[PDB]
Formats: sequence, C-alpha cells, structure tokens
Amino acid sequence: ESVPVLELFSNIWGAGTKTAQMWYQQGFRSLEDIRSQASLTTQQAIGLKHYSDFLERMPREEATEIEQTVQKAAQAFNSGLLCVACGSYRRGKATCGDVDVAITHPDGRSHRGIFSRLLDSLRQEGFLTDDLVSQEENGQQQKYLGVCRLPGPGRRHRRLDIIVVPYSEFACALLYFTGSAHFNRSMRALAKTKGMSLSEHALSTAVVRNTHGCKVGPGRVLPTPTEKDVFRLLGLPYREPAERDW
DNA sequence: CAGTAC
DNA sequence: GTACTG
Repeated sequence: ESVPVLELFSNIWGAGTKTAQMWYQQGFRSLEDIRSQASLTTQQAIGLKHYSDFLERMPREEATEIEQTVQKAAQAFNSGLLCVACGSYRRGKATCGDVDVAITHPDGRSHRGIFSRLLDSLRQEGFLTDDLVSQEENGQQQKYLGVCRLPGPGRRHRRLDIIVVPYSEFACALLYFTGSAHFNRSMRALAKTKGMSLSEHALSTAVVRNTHGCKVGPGRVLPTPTEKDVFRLLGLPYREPAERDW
C-alpha cells in the first residue's frame, strides 16, 4: 500500500520520488493530507489543484485549438510570426499530454520583445491561468511553462510550454521540441561519437573531448536553416516527425 | 540535489 | 544528452 501512495504523490507536478518518499514518512497518505499539511512550492500547489486535469490526455483537435489561440495572440503583435505546435502533436499522435508551441520570425529580429507581451496578452484573455516556470536567459531563447484553459463550458486545464527562438536557431529548436525524448537522446548521443554536439540552440562540429571523454572545448556552430540540414550533417537519413516517435 | 522539458 | 529553474 506504500507503492500506490508514492505513485499518487508523484503525479503532482513538481513532485518526484524524493518528495513523495519524504511525504510518506511524514505519514501523509492522501492528496488532502498534502494539501492541508505539506509544504508546497508555488509550482507544486498548482499541480495539486489541477491534479485530475493533468492526468488527462487531450484530443489533438483541442491541441490545435490551443495552438490557434496562441498563434492569434502572437500574430497580433506581428503577423510575420510563426507558431508551430510540437511534441506529440507534431509527431501526429491522436492525443497530447500537453501543448508545446515554438515561436519565431524569419527576419530574425522581430521575435524579440514578444515573449513578455504575449504571455501578458494571454493572461488578459483569461487563457493562461497559472504559471510554473519562466526562463528568460536561454541564450537567445525564452521559455515559459504554464497552464491554460480554452473558453467555454466543460473545459479542463492544460499544460502549455511556449518557447521563442531566433530564426537562425529555429531548426535545432524544432528538432528538440518535437522529440521524442528517446529520439533526441539518440541524435545527441550519435553526435558525441562524431565529435560533435547537439542542443536546442545549434549543432556544433569540432567539439573537443578529453581522454575521459568530458567536453573541454565547444565546437564550431554549423548553420542549419532546416531540420533536414541537421540530419544530413550527422550522416543520417531524414525522418519525419511522425517517424520520430520513439 | 530534485524535477522538469524533449 | 543537453540543459533550464526550484
């Protein structure tokens, strides 16, 4: 009966094995015990009150409807903006656990100053309902993790990740956000053997590693305008997002 | 560390 | 594997 309790707690966003085990030792057994007696991060509090909804998957139709909401808000600021839903959606699954939306602009400068205003715009709609993590320092990239909800009756809260990248990084960003995790892990593992390195930012070609294999020097950033360029440079046959669902 | 994103 | 913040 301890194992299903650790399971219960782990499904709280921002709680993993260590936290669940600690809670168990405190004698907590139910979500109500957690809500009333446990110390929660603001993140953990949000995941707890959305516990049911977060367990639910969603139809890819609703994922579209979410990406449409984000795209419209962003476009209003600039119409040259590109919004692409990634993750399971781009891989073509019929269900999605969350919605992962990547934003860029082809001119490669108009993407700036959008991130802060876009979230603000979506908060005013009542679309974004809670915020979990905000990263504004990922180099030229900015990422937000949050919770939204489509308008209308009988709507559930959904996990939403929004990332903004420069067009010169759009290729490697799409590659990362689309996945899958095992797929991304595989490409990057492959690059390490070729003396390269892959990230959500760029693919680099002359990466130095020590005898033990620890990276001691960065490489040379290779210009990758599209995903196909990345596959090519790594000596790989191109895969479509649908084929990337490992 | 712990938890998270893919 | 790579890499953020809590």
